[PDB]
Amino acid sequence: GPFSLAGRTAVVTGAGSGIGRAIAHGYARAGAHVLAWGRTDGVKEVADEIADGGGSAEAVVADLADLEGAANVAEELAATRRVDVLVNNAGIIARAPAEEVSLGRWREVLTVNLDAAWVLSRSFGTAMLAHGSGRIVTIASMLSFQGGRNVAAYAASKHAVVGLTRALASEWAGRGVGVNALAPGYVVTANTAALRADDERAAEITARIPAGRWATPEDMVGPAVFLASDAASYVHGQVLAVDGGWLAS
Amino acid sequence: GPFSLAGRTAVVTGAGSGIGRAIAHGYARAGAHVLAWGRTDGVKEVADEIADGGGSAEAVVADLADLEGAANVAEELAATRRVDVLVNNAGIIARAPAEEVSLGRWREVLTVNLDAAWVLSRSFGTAMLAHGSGRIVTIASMLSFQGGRNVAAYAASKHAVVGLTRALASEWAGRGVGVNALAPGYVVTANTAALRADDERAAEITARIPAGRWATPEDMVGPAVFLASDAASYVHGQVLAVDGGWLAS
Amino acid sequence: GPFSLAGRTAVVTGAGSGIGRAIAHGYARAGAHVLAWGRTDGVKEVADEIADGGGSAEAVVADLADLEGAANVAEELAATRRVDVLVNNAGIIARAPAEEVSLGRWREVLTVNLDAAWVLSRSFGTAMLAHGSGRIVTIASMLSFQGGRNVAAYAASKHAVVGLTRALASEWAGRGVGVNALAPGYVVTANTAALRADDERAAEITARIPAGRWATPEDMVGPAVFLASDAASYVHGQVLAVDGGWLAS
Amino acid sequence: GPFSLAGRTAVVTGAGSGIGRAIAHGYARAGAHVLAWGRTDGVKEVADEIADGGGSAEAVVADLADLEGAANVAEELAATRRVDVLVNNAGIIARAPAEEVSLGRWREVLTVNLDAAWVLSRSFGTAMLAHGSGRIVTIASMLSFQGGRNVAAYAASKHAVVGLTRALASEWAGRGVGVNALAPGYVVTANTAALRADDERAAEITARIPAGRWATPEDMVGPAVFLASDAASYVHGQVLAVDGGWLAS
Ligand SMILES: NC(=O)c1ccc[n+]([C@@H]2O[C@H](COP(=O)([O-])OP(=O)(O)OC[C@H]3O[C@@H](n4cnc5c(N)ncnc54)[C@H](OP(=O)(O)O)[C@@H]3O)[C@@H](O)[C@H]2O)c1
Ligand SMILES: NC(=O)c1ccc[n+]([C@@H]2O[C@H](COP(=O)([O-])OP(=O)(O)OC[C@H]3O[C@@H](n4cnc5c(N)ncnc54)[C@H](OP(=O)(O)O)[C@@H]3O)[C@@H](O)[C@H]2O)c1
Ligand SMILES: NC(=O)c1ccc[n+]([C@@H]2O[C@H](COP(=O)([O-])OP(=O)(O)OC[C@H]3O[C@@H](n4cnc5c(N)ncnc54)[C@H](OP(=O)(O)O)[C@@H]3O)[C@@H](O)[C@H]2O)c1
Ligand SMILES: NC(=O)c1ccc[n+]([C@@H]2O[C@H](COP(=O)([O-])OP(=O)(O)OC[C@H]3O[C@@H](n4cnc5c(N)ncnc54)[C@H](OP(=O)(O)O)[C@@H]3O)[C@@H](O)[C@H]2O)c1
Repeated sequence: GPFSLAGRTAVVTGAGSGIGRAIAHGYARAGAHVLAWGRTDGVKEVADEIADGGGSAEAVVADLADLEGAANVAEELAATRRVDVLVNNAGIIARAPAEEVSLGRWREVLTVNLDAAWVLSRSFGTAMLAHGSGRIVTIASMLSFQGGRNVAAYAASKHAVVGLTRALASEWAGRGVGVNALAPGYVVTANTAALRADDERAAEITARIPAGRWATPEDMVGPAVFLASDAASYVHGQVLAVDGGWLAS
Repeated sequence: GPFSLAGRTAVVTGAGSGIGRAIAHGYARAGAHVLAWGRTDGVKEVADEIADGGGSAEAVVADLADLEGAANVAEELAATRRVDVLVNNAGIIARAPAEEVSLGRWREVLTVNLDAAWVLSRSFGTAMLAHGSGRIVTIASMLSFQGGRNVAAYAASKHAVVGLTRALASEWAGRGVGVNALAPGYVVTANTAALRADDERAAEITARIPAGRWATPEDMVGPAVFLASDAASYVHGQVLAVDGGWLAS
Repeated sequence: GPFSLAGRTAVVTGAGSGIGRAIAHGYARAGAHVLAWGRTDGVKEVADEIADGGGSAEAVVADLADLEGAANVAEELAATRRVDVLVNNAGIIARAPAEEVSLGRWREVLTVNLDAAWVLSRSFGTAMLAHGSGRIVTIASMLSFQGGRNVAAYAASKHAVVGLTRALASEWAGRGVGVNALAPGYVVTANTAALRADDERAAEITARIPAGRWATPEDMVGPAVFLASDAASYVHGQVLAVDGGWLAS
Repeated sequence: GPFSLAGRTAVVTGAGSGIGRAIAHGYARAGAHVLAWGRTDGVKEVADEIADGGGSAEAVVADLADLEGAANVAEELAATRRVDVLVNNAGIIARAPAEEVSLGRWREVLTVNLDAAWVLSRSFGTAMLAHGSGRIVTIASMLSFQGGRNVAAYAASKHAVVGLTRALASEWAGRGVGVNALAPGYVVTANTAALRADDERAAEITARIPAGRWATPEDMVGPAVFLASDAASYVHGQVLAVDGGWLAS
């Protein structure tokens, strides 16, 4: 089908839990061979889950905070395999008023959210250019469009990956590489645990989401498959928000 | 299926040619019963094509420039059927320097591009609210985001339908009606024949499109099906550009 | 100075009260001769206020709901005077759930908010093109970017004037006519009386505005003068939001 | 005066040439005491120009590529003065296809364009919060909104500073610190010399600019003064494009 990922090989970062894990499973169900990339061996679980369900997968363990090491691993893979799809999902958020953010903490967020996404995009994207086709989907955020509260480095980094998306689409679309972003709204995962623990804040958020409910990681799967599939072949340099109407509120 | 329209009934306006015709066909292939709505009997041919192609379709003939008439037809269809999906595709464009635009010509563009989309959205949308479920997809444009040249009324109308998309999503998402837009880039259709008449203007446009080619109507089908399907159930109030990277250039 | 409007003649619509009245006064203080355009004779008051303060002004009474009449008046003026600046401020908002909006009420909002702005822009803009310079500033809205609640026609119309702004800037910037928009956030005026009367809604809004306070009409003056002045001579087709940070929240 | 900077102290980075130099001068003319911050002693010349031009200015020499050093300098200046305005203008650009971009070159761009703006904003901003008042204006770019060509790191960095602008505005507006950005279009400066080296590339750009001309650094001054003045006191979290209509084309 036009929505099929049969015959593709997809790398999905931060595949150990949350949105990444759901996308890894979803891609496998869609027919892709999945490289689940994670920071710890716990991603081997996911690879096993996929296998035990009839799917095709394997684990990659490499800490994206280590850019040099990440680049080595990605280049190895890009050369060793025909990777058709990259999903830049790994990300971290640090909540603290701007005045209190140390340079170290600012850089830590930017390293994983932006720099690593760049390193992987460059590595796998360069091989995609050589094969005449590929897709790269980066997980963005509501904070790719808005400032939020107490997450300045996060907001900067999430705006940044949208710039990276547009730049790479501009340069690479004509050579068969489709680069886009998927911006989740408010999703029930570990990254929002502290947020949801604040009853008042969580109620404020919920009241504002037009759909009236937070997302599950599964809500991100349909759109992630779409963006990696033939069905999105003329879609380039876009950010598709999956946010229950948040950006319209 | 996550991307299936099996069991749905869809109304597609401007279904007689170009983008609407392609969407009508694609929706039928995805399992929808299609009500092909057009201004002339030409749309009966489309329903017939879909028919002996193995699909399910009927034709609706009604001039969207007649809003009172359009409302009557939409309301009756909404009351005698269960219409799950509406695609607002009918649109016209008038090219002329803004200084030369008569009020009548301004009005003619807004009536079809904006007012008619409103009347149909209100009519089918009201019934969707009662059924607890539905999707509305409006065909926007690059000129929903930029000014272009010699198309002031068109740009105004295409920004306006994005505003409408956002307003209805904000109001209706929480009641199960998913309202979104699809913004085509430059597409080979009767609507751009006058534009492409000038080979130099055409090539100038192509040079600017990152993908290096104009779209065909078929390029709009995958995204149109996605936005009407279960895979997009948390997508609300969004404008998905299908534009070969234009907006990123 | 670069921020001076000395020697200019400015038309300001909806100048009888609120944002328009404050802009009329502000422009006069900046040195412009002001044509205060209103729906009723109450705008003669404003013209008198300006005069009694040492400024230069006069009243224009013409109901913008009457497009034909508006066009006659604007064309008369455009030919009779050297109008350097037009501020399209007149506007109406009608709050009601979308399902309940009649076609008549939809059209009423679009007529004043969009059609009239177009008629005046075309009339005065055409004369500006002939004189080799001019500015047009249209009052937009937060609902030029977002859907809001219970104001679908308003949102459509306010998105639309942003399209009109971009289109006219695209066509006319090179011939000396600077066309831009000013998008107010939440302002204490008659148009928000019903909103502010709802204690809970008003508190919701206030909590969301980062600056922590609603705007006064006076908050719009500095930006309106800026956009009409030599200081903004390379600013074209932009929407400057004056919103206390609303769009960043 | 609504547009006066009389009695203010302003720090302008990259003040040695181009846009920064022009802003330094314009701020001085508007009555500000200017701290012209540059990487080399060249900026002492600027302070001297301002001086015998009748203005008030000092020079600060500090390489923004050295973030630990930049932080020390900014913190000391913030503690020993009352700095009312910060203009983050220092920026660099590196042109090269993304496939050819080394991690070091990527980092060099982000360090100056993003990280340094962060360090200074945090340093001066913290003191502004304590004084209950301040303005921060960051120089963004067209590539804060589009991908451009052969400038992936630059586009990422310029989107990022918009994210930062929005985050700080969201957090700080309610405490009297107005944080905004100014996005120049194509400007005749050393930063675009390599671009303009090719007369055909230059003319191609000009053809696309609605205003029909590239900007000069002086085109940025009026908007820069506006954003730092009382006239913009309700403007928060905004990016004002000064681009001859580029973004509308
Ligand atoms: N949840 C939301 O509402 C929301 C909204 C907007 C955007 N997003 C984005 O969506 C993405 C998915 O995250 P999530 O929501 O699903 O939260 P999550 O599952 O709880 O955590 C995200 C994943 O990133 C991984 N990761 C972090 N640093 C890594 C590193 N240096 N190397 C390799 N992997 C690393 C985590 O693995 P480890 O735990 O082992 O470190 C984890 O698997 C993130 O980029 C996030 O920013 C989420
Ligand atoms: N082509 C592009 O590059 C582009 C870009 C952005 C958006 N769009 C939009 O895509 C949509 C489809 O246009 P198209 O490109 O596919 O060209 P098209 O082949 O001419 O499609 C437009 C259709 O609208 C129908 N229509 C016009 N007025 C009508 C009315 N009063 N009542 C009922 N139907 C009416 C036309 O039917 P009749 O032939 O009988 O009049 C025609 O079938 C439009 O909204 C258009 O604005 C196109
Ligand atoms: N207040 C906000 O928060 C906000 C936010 C976004 C945008 N805006 C826009 O800012 C603009 C200013 O309005 P406002 O806030 O200052 O409210 P307002 O002063 O209470 O009312 C606006 C003005 O529009 C005039 N007007 C309406 N219809 C007219 C017509 N057919 N012909 C001539 N004049 C007409 C009104 O005059 P009459 O009363 O005599 O009819 C009135 O003077 C509006 O376009 C509004 O949409 C306001
Ligand atoms: N020109 C355009 O079309 C355009 C468009 C959008 C944005 N911008 C932005 O406008 C700003 C100004 O650039 P410009 O156009 O005026 O060209 P410019 O004349 O080269 O200005 C850039 C300045 O940044 C300074 N700088 C670079 N690295 C520095 C460092 N590590 N520490 C301290 N200062 C440093 C440079 O000083 P040195 O000479 O000593 O290195 C230079 O004076 C930049 O942010 C730029 O990205 C320009």
